[PDB]
Amino acid sequence: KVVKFSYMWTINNFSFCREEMGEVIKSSTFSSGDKLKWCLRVNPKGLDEESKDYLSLYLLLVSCPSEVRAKFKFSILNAKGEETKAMESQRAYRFVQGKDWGFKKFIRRGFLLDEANGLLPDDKLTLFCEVSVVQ
Amino acid sequence: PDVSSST
Repeated sequence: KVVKFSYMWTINNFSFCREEMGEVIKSSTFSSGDKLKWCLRVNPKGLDEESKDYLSLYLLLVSCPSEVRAKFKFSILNAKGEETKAMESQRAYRFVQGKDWGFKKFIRRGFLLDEANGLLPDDKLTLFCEVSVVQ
Repeated sequence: PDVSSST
């Protein structure tokens, strides 16, 4: 079977983030409604030297009573609430409690942070995550 | 897209 669910994460005052390379912000936890708890994690200035040009974005399995397999998709919502710049795992990945999977090079900082592209209305970054858990 | 882990 499959259980599909989503979480929308609004990061307020995004331009004010002081996170340096490798520093992370995690979201509140979410679930399908569920013994599992997930959260999102973003590195606004990338995870590492290779990704310092990018936001790195991950799905974390926070609490899980030995393993689960899950496909995931992350996107950015524009001002109209439409999904843009989506990236989706080509397959399901194996999560254990405390394990994350994601995209180290999710979106170019030079793109997201340029006001002309309009993806930070009211200085808010809105990310949307869809997860499909294999049961 | 390249999927990886930070944990």
